[PDB]
Amino acid sequence: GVTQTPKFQVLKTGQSMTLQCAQDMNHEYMSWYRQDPGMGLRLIHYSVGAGITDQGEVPNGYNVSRSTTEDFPLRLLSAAPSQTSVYFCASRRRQGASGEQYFGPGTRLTVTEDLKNVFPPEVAVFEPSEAEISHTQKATLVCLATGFYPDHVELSWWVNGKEVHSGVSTDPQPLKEQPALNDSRYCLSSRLRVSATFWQNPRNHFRCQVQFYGLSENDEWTQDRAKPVTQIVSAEAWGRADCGFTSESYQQGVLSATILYEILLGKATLYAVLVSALVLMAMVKRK
Amino acid sequence: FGLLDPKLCYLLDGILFIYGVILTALFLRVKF
Amino acid sequence: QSFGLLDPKLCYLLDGILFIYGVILTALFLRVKFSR
Amino acid sequence: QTPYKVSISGTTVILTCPQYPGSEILWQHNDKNIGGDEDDKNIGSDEDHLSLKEFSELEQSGYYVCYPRGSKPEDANFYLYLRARVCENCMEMDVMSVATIVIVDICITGGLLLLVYYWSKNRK
Amino acid sequence: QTPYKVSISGTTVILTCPQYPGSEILWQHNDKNIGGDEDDKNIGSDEDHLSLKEFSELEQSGYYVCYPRGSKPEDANFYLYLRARVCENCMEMDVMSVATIVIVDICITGGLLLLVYYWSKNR
Amino acid sequence: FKIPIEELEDRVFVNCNTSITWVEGTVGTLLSDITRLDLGKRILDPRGIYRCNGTDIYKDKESTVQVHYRMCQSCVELDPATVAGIIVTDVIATLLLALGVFCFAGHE
Amino acid sequence: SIKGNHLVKVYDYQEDGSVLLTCDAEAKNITWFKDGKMIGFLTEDKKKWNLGSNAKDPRGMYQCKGSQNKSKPLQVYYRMCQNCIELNAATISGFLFAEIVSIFVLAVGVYFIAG
Amino acid sequence: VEQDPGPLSVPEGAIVSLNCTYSNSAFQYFMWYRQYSRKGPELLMYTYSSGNKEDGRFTAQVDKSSKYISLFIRDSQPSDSATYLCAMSKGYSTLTFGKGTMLLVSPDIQNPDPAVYQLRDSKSSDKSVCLFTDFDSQTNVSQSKDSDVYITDKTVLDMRSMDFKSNSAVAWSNKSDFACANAFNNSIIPEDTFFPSPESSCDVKLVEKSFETDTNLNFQNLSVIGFRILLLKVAGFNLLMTLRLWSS
Repeated sequence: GVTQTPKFQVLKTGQSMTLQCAQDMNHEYMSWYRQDPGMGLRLIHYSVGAGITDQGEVPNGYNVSRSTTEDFPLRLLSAAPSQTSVYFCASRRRQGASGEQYFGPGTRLTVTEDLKNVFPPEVAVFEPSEAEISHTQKATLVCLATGFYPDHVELSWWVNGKEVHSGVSTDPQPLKEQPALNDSRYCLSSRLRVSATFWQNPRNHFRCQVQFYGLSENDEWTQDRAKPVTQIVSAEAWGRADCGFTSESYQQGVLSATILYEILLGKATLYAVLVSALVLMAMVKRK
Repeated sequence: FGLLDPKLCYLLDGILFIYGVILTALFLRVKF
Repeated sequence: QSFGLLDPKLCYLLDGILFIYGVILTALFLRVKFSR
Repeated sequence: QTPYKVSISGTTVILTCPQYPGSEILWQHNDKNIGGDEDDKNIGSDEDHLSLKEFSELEQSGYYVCYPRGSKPEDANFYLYLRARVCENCMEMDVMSVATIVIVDICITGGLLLLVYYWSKNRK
Repeated sequence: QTPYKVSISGTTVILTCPQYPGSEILWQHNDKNIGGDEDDKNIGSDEDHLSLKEFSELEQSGYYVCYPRGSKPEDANFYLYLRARVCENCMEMDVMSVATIVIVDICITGGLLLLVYYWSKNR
Repeated sequence: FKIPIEELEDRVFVNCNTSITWVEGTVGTLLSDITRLDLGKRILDPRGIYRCNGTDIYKDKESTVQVHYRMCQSCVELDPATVAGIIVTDVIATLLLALGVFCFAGHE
Repeated sequence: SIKGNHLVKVYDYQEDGSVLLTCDAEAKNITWFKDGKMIGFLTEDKKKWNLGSNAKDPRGMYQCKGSQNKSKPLQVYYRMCQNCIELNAATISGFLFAEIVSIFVLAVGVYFIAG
Repeated sequence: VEQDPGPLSVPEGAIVSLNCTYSNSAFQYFMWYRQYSRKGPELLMYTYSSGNKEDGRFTAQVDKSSKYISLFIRDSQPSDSATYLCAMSKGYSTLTFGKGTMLLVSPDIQNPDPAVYQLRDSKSSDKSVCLFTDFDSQTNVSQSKDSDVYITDKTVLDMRSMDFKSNSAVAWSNKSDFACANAFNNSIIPEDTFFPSPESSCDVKLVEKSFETDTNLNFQNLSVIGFRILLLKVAGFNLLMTLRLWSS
């Protein structure tokens, strides 16, 4: 199909960025669309041949280059705060004979005026309450990833080391903490609803992975806190039945049983040794 | 039937071993 | 609900063994009480 | 080379990085520098020790690495994957510690039964 | 319908495909041919047996299928979904068998002690 | 034609595009919609042979899956040395009771 | 962290207590080393080397080899109790009660033998 | 060139009708893209003549005389809530995309039980959430009055196992005097809205439904049974030897 690289990208104002498209179905000509909330898809450049590049609707500040016939990379020589958009690659075979296109998976950019604004997501996993497990008999874990910037998370639920795609709702658009301001901070939530005879095991393990995409190692940082690189922040929880007879009280019950019965077995064997010694001494002293 | 089962098993072990010792004491106080 | 090889039937088998032994000795004690 | 010493006392884990003598030690947990003087005061650091107080199986498990002061942790030669439960006032059950408990109880009760035995023979 | 034979002994899973007469049989797992490379001692192929030695719950589970040589492999329509645990030196032991073991132990003790009773009565 | 045996949270759901015909084994629960058959939990070892038709594709072929689990939890790890230890200590205890009845009946 | 030759990762949390290891290299025949010696010879379809359950507390050095040199080690460690016993008032009271009733039964027995 | 924006809301299992106006030009082909949230626009239908065409459960119609094109959907699942874009151009190049239309298919829930549950904070951060759920699937959940109380919009989580589509919204805050009775005050609230008592319920027979068993517990229980057999046999030996030493 059509691939493009990177997925997410952060960069300071006034900084170049080369973002690559690739197409192995051997269609001829590609285009770069950008998308903003409120204006729809807008064309930037399109390259009808191996080298024949033409401008689109908004070519203002976009160097393209067409050298091969499977790659058409876009370049941003200088950056602007009005560059925050979602970019897309296109793919067409031959000049309106087959009018279909095939869009790539999306490429995001946010451009800050200063790199003291990036933060890692603070992730918390809120366990359900017994009101649900009595009333509806279903439990809803809620993950909150608060405080990150920019909107570059990919939240995912892992149950016993494997993901779940069944019972997970996630907000498509994050909020802002201050919606009136410009350099705000985002907050994303998620709900895992689970049948409440699965939460009551102390053996199941639920965790909320958040794949933050941010700075890289090749970028300077002179600020006191840790440098917020591309990372994974997650919080875990065992399942917990609070009141009842789970398989940990039973573990300690059987361990105390093994202690008491090894002790009692030692008692009875020593009393057997004592009475056998008394019987042997009495049989010596009768014969 | 499944409230806190091992404690019930072992307390029933307890007050039947005590009654076994009391039965042996009855044999020791009746037979001789 | 999955106990497997974990049931209270097994500890209650052993306690039933102690109960049957106690029943036998109490019955023979009461037959001694009948005997004199 | 030389393994990390994970000394667990009660609900307090003391990690010990045996290498790098004399130099100063920094600790990464899951690529996140801890051991410094942050607001978290349940975690202390020493010349070569890491003292984690009130260990939590979910939070404080995972990878660990000691590395010398001012070097790169990806050039360190040794990683640790700690996953440890802790338990307040919880004495474990070794193969031989329980046998020592049994033999101590055997000796105590044998002494008591010998005292009662010679007491009864003196009443005999 | 005649089911597949699954025989699980320790860490050895033996599968047997009954429905074909055979003499040329092939086994496929998760769209991959398995057995028949003259390597992989753990994976043995027989007349109609498949011997998965050191079976692994996480990596060997899924859809097994027998098919004769000549048949294309996506034409077969009887699939096994196998998932199994493989604790080594670890055997299946249900509760009623343990109850009979304890009662048979009691019967052997009572029988031997009554033998001692009668062979001391004879003195 | 793979009948999709999906494994949810701790259950097993046979999915099909049409109604699942039970043949033998665990009966299970037809869900609130048809074309989905719950088989209970996984640790309670659901086994059986199930058969369904195929619509939208496959030209109305009918196929059969055999669901077989061995979630080994009525199982016990045992060394041969530990089995020998249990048997030998049982034999020693029975011989102690034999000598006990012997020495008690000889000197009543 | 697959550069810097830290090629061994652990995939621990699982349905049972099975600890698994993974190595990132040219996957034809991964050769798994514990402590210096050799323990494993892995081909496709296998990817993950096992260590058994985490009740047995699998510890020690681990490393892998692909077609390149050996990886850096990994000290896998576990204190996953499955024997730890909390000292409640109930367990201590039960231990002391069983001890007292045992020594009283044995005391009456010894006192009636050597009476 | 002119597509009607704004999220339209259709109940589950209902024919949805969308249309794009393009008056006027002479366009060859007409085609419909579907874009989910945070993905790329995926193609659905591609026609070239004036009239009707059907693929799957979708229907693309072209009206060159009426000068608008239309998309019809039957059996509208809740899993088709997406932004629909329409595209046409001339014979050569330069596709023209509309602004796209948000389609929200709220479900039919068939057994509503609206309630506001306090959830239990997990000792890491200072927040505390009040999950409000099941809604009658027609409850407009507005935003908040404060700047410390947050509200998410209603989302439809889709349990595949129990087969139970549910609605949810989560309100978290960093402040005192944030109780769940005073949390969703801004939005309209239906009846019977089960605000729970702070005293717990504690169904014990429902905790027993979740009890697994490892191999370690099986073998330790069998070791306990073996020690009970050995206690019975050695105590039988002890009582026989005491009756022997008291009989003589």
